[PDB]
Amino acid sequence: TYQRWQFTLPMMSTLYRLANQLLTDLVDDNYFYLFDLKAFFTSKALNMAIPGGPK
Amino acid sequence: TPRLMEPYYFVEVQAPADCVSAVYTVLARRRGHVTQDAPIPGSPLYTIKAFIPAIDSFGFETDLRTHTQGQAFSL
Repeated sequence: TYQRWQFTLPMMSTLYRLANQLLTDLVDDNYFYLFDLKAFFTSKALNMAIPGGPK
Repeated sequence: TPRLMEPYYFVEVQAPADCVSAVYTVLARRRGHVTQDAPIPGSPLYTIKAFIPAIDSFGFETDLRTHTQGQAFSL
């Protein structure tokens, strides 16, 4: 039925090395500061625009 | 000859070695001055110790965390 999976750690290392283009080089949530879902909801409720954010 | 006096905050900023010049850029427009720039032993992050006027300190943390792409942090 092909529902659950578990791998070994060199397999995960190789699949993480091959996928280096579709992934980001971020390490922590110090990025997305005032640029996440809750800040966008706050800018939605206050009817203001973040520079780079939606309108 | 009476004069007025304002409070000055002491500010310590934890930041990577690249955004230090951006910290010098941001503190330049809020009438402050950097007193100490010191590397942390055993860590690549630096510490910037400065004095700032308290009336200029509104939105200061937000200015650093916006201008240094969220890498610097201040108290």
